[PDB]
Amino acid sequence: WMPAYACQRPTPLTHHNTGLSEALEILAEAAGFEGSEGRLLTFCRAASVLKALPSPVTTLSQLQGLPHFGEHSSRVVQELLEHGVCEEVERVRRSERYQTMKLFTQIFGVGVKTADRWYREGLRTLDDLREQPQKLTQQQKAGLQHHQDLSTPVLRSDVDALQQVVEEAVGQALPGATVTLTGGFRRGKLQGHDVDFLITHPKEGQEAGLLPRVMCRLQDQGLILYHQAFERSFCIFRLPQPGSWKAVRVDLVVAPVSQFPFALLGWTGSKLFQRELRRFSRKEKGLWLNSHGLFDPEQKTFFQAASEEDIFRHLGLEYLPPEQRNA
DNA sequence: CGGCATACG
DNA sequence: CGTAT
DNA sequence: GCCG
Ligand SMILES: [Mg+2]
Ligand SMILES: [Mg+2]
Ligand code: NA
Repeated sequence: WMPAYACQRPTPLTHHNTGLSEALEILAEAAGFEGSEGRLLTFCRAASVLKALPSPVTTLSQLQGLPHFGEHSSRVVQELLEHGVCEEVERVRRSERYQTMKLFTQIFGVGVKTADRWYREGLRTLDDLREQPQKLTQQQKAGLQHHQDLSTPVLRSDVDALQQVVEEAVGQALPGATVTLTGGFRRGKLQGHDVDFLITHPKEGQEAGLLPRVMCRLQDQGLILYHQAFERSFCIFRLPQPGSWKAVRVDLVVAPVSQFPFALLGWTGSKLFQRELRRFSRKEKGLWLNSHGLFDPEQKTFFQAASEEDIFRHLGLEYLPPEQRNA
């Protein structure tokens, strides 16, 4: 009943196995901190299966036949069901490695490889990194300076304000250009760690060179605390607050209208959903999918899409609205 | 055992 | 290397 | 870690 790919089943934002999925995603995260991408994927997939179930898992037998549940993930669920706690998961939670790798990788500009190297050098805290800025990039200096604000969840109320100011700058950079909210908020999330916008123009070609014009105007308005021709911009915005302001991460992306459906789909996520979707496309349909298009390698042609619905149809998948892509 | 998504800055 | 879903 |  439960299909093997996450793109084949609706996954709502809230579900009936929150505790179980959160435990497996701890192990997925820890696997990533050790470079085990395969293990991370299995744990992520197993967690997502539980998100797609219609009711709580209460007995171990209810895992039989579910894809991506083998000896390891089943044993985690078993201990949680019997004792409300999984020893392996708790061991990871309190490990010095896990805590520090999580703290470091959540810095903007710091990846697993950088965090791992710093950990091997004996570094453990944010103040450790501040004491030696000689080893920090300009991006990492920005992420570290703003780390506190960036750890504060972005609210849906904040998003509307940002979209307004982005549209204002986009409108002056290219009259007629549109701004579309993507990312987790388009999937219905009420909070997020950043805001994701997709920019296009209904006249193919007019979007060329647009993002530098948008960025220059945003900076001149004093709204850019940090930014790097280009089509993706990873910014830190100055977001007004009552009597003050806070730093917020904002991603801006431009696509020509011909590619807009593919870019909307990819940037709406979830991350797991897109990986599963591209995996499904290649392995089950022999088609190559990315945020630019869908390629048939046999005929050497690109599928034209006018909508996300078109893309699901060309992949033989039932359509899923953004709110059901929370894999 | 091979594979595990796929881009851009 | 970082970033993004 | 799990699937095919
Ligand atoms: Mg986001
Ligand atoms: Mg983002
Ligand atoms: Na990071």
